[PDB]
Amino acid sequence: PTHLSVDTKFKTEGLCVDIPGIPKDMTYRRLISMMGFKMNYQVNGYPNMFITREEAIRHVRAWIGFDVEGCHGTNLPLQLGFSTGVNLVAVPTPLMYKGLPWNVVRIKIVQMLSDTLKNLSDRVVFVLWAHGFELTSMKYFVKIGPERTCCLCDRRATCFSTASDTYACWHHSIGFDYVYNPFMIDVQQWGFTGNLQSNHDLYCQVHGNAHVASCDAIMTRCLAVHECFVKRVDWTIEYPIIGDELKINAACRKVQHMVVKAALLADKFPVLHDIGNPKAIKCVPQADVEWKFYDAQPCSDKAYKIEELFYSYHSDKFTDGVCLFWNCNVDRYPANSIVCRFDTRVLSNLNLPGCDGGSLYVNKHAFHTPAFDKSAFVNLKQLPFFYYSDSPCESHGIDYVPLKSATCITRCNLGGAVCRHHANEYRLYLDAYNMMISAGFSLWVYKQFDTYNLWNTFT
Ligand SMILES: COc1ccc2[nH]cc(CN(C)C)c2c1
Ligand SMILES: [Zn+2]
Ligand SMILES: [Zn+2]
Ligand SMILES: [Zn+2]
Repeated sequence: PTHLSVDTKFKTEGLCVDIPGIPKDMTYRRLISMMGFKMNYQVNGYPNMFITREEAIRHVRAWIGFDVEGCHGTNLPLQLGFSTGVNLVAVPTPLMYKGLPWNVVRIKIVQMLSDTLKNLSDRVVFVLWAHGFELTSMKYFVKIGPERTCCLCDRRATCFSTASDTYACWHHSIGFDYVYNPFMIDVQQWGFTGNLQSNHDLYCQVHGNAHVASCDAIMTRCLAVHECFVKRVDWTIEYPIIGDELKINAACRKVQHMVVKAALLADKFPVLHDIGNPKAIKCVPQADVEWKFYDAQPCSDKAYKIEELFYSYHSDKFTDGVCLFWNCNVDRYPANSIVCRFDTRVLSNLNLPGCDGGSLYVNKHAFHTPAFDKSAFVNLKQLPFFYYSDSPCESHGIDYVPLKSATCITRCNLGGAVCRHHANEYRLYLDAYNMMISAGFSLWVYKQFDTYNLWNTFT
């Protein structure tokens, strides 16, 4: 059970309005043949054009919703819509382009897919709600054959050039005109009742239907994301490294230790309530405080209601001490909290568009995160940058320039002059802090938090 067999059945009911008379008995093999393609009994790494739900999940970063709406079928012009918000018009002779022949439209499709997927995936997965036109229009922009490598690098081939007879990946396809060996999945095969809008609108209110091909392409990918990442959650799937994944995770650990440690020194809470990751360890292991853990898995649909996390009768008195919500999304945080909430609006290679305002954050694992809402932090304020260190001033073992900063809470800075060791550690921590903030994370803390209370922790 590795790939989707070509001898698997394909439900043709959704295709009979664009293709009337389509036989009820259909296999993927017969479908691909009908689409104008020949697999020629090729055991060269491309066993089927269509892929399984399991394979689609592993290749989520390659997902591009695709829809084709007839404007007027070799006689009539077609509207090609993609989840990128692009709308191209092909002639046979919400960015809306005018009518142009297939030879020029295929060039634009290559450029668009390459600019979208070069820093995301090694392929493309056309996410369909197949009705006919999208499948029968693929022979005009897709070429297939054995698995190949790029003519300028070692990545797999994703494009083909009829001008130079060569193959390229998304990084080196400038001037390329055919999509080489794409993948696709028909969401309609998963067994649904009713049309795309009825199913999409059951879960999402952010994507509307404007009756343009790209709106359907958007609702299609959004629905597929809901079914595989919102209602069904598999955190055992590993995702390859494509960016600053390691620096981001490392920074999150350094920032959490710093924030939680300084908070316990400034206000000296008797007890900390650790609400979140059931696998969690104390982020500040040498703290005087009482560490109480409460298990909560990452919510993928709606943010937890603070009433169901705390009430229904644990210290029970969460009001005593401080609550720590590190990536645990709740509707409204109590006033005595320390919070790290991911901002779903962040633009990055790790963050993919989500369902109902949420985003799919892919860093080692896929986490669909509910929509960012600034009203959840009414009882808190944003946590400002600060660097704290009780460690001794001792350099050990990189060229220096004296550091002058009001946010370097150290004994040397208290004494008037920042030592080389704390200036080195401050600059590194500020880099990790900036890395984390830029990745989309947001820090919030109780209103009474004041870094001025850290200066007397050295006497
Ligand atoms: C710790 O961060 C990551 C992020 C993405 C990753 N993909 C593969 C690995 C390897 N890991 C299992 C050690 C990974 C780690
Ligand atoms: Zn290449
Ligand atoms: Zn949606
Ligand atoms: Zn120092």
